[PDB]
Amino acid sequence: AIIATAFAETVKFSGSKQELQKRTLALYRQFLRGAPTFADLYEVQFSIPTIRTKIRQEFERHRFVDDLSIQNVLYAKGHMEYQECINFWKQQAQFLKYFPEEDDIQGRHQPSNFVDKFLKNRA
Amino acid sequence: RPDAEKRIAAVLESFDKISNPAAITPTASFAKDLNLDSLDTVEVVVAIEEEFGIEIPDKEADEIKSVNQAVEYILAQ
Amino acid sequence: QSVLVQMREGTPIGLTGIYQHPNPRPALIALYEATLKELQDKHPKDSVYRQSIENLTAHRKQIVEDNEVSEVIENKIGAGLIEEVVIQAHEELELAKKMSEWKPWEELEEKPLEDQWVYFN
Amino acid sequence: RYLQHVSDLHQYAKYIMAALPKYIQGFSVWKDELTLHVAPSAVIPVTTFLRDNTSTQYKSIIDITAVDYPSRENRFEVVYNFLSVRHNSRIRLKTYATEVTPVPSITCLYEGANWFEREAYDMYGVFFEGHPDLRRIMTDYGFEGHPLRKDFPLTGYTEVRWDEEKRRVVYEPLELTQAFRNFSAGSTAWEPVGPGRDDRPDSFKLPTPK
Amino acid sequence: NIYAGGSAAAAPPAGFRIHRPATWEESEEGALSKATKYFLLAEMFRGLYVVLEQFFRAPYTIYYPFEKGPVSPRFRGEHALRRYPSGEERCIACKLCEAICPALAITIDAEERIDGSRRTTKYDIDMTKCIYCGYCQESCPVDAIVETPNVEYATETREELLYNKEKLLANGDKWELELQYALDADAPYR
Ligand code: SF4
Ligand code: SF4
Repeated sequence: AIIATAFAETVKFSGSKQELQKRTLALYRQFLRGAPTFADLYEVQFSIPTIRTKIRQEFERHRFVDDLSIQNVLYAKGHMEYQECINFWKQQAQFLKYFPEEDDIQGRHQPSNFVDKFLKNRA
Repeated sequence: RPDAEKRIAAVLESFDKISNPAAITPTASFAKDLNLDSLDTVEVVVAIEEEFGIEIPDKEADEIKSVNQAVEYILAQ
Repeated sequence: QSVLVQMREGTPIGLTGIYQHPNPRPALIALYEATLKELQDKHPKDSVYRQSIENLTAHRKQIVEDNEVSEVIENKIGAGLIEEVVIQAHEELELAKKMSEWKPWEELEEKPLEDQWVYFN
Repeated sequence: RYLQHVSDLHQYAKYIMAALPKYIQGFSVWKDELTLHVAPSAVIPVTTFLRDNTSTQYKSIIDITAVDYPSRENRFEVVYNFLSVRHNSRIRLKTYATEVTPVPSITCLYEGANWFEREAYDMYGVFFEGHPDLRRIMTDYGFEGHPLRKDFPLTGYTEVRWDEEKRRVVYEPLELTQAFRNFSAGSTAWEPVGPGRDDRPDSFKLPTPK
Repeated sequence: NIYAGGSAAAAPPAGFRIHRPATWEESEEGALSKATKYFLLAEMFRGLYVVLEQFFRAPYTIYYPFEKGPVSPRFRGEHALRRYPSGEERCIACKLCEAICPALAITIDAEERIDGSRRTTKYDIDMTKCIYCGYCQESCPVDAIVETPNVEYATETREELLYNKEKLLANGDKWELELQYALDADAPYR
């Protein structure tokens, strides 16, 4: 395989943290710009701002990561996920892995205190 | 180009983490004057370019830090 | 001067993609002289690498320089066809040019840990 | 023949180490199989030497993979397999790579190799720096985890079923109707094989004094 | 001799240089003779004639619901728990067929009675996941489970497809004489 696929980039490992910060910056710009495509493409029920606030809160999850090479693998995994999402490779049931809390409320009795955990012995 | 900063203020007003919608001056810094993050900066710039239909490269997206630079950039079309 | 090492158009021989090379012996001996010149200039005379490739291309060049016809030297070399021999001489030449900058004759730079090449014993 | 031939293979590999002392850490032979023990920053020059020398022209990547031993600090070992179709010979090349650090990719040299490299990527999470189209292959697209890895269980984490409500398949944590019962617990408590003899030729083991 | 190095006795063979492809003028047939094959489709009618030869011979086809194809005695189909002559269950709860199964279909519960003999309270094969390797027949020392050569047992639910002890003892009841015949004919080669 000589030529690559469409949105791919050669996986290459930066030696500094600021260059990685620039790359994750451009990456969030790519997700956020392609967010109107995903609602048309995967036929979701909901609004484009919920896609955008999810992309934001999935980069909130790894804001305080110190180690450089763990940021490096995290960037490579994020670019692979962008690559799958911007094409039609993922389907609409694996795109909705990302939104389990939105689609339906499962029922009563979400346990909060120790008693509600304990009546069904920590579920 | 009149009525542009009113449109940019209308876009920038619809967000959160801004406890003063009246603090949008035409020389407002995103990080300093409005208390925005890095992700907030590249959220507001994408929401700015979404309003028009234009598209921006990386070297012209990474440099925008204030709304003065957005109103300086606006006349590319 | 330049040299051509593989015709990709001409009359066919048994290997496809490889066609018959016009005048393979001058190409061959000039490519050899490039190998000898490079490894004499750039590799230091202790190292095993330049010693065997010097002896190698010397004994290989002797067969080419001292016999004339096609089929008898491609039996006396014992490797493949003369087009293919020109290609692998081109290839060992490019190798010998990469080795002057990759510098293999040093000591090893990355020592293994003591508990690493231990499988099940 | 075969005793002579394995003693010849020993000497060939002794030569291969002496030609490149900066890059080759070890070599081991076991029954007409040759393994070259190479650092991870040492992959590309050794593979060019294996492609390019006339004594050593392997030309053709067959199969590459990783293997994890979690009991070592550098977890995965990445093993390469080559075939000189001229000299009718096989050779093997082992490096190492932790979960987080890379190994560089030989897809600049070997054109078949890239598909193998992303296979071993998905099964093991081992990185190939310098590789176009590094992403998953032969697993699920939204699959979280690396399967051929010792912390990953047998049946995995998730399972698939059709929810009627959402009118789509949903992904759920694992519930079995019959639990997996490994019978590895119940192996032998005596040592099953001895140490065994050696096939080292007399020329390549260290002399006793006097 | 000594070879060049980088080089062995596996030279190219005598004649591996293949000749130049012959031109139009070093051809044995005329252009008119070649054009008769070109325009009149000489080898098209040959392959037409082959399929017409196949039209006039007697076909290979067989009626399924009234004839079954040729089978071996060592063939494997649905399971059966055998019995002894003079009526005895023959599965001694020895637990080998459960330990060998490459898909873990067997599930056995074993309990011992006052008599001192050993049997199974619950025998079970999941036939959604039995794979028909016949190792379970090969492992049992007393020859208590076999593979009857029946294949015509397709069901409509999965709960029918979970074979308990009673269904497999019924299968050992019905298939017995052909089962014993197949095992006796197999028995020299085992
Ligand atoms: S035939 Fe194979 S899979 Fe089926 S019960 Fe016997 S050993 Fe198990
Ligand atoms: S069928 Fe054979 S292996 Fe299975 S419980 Fe009975 S005697 Fe043991």
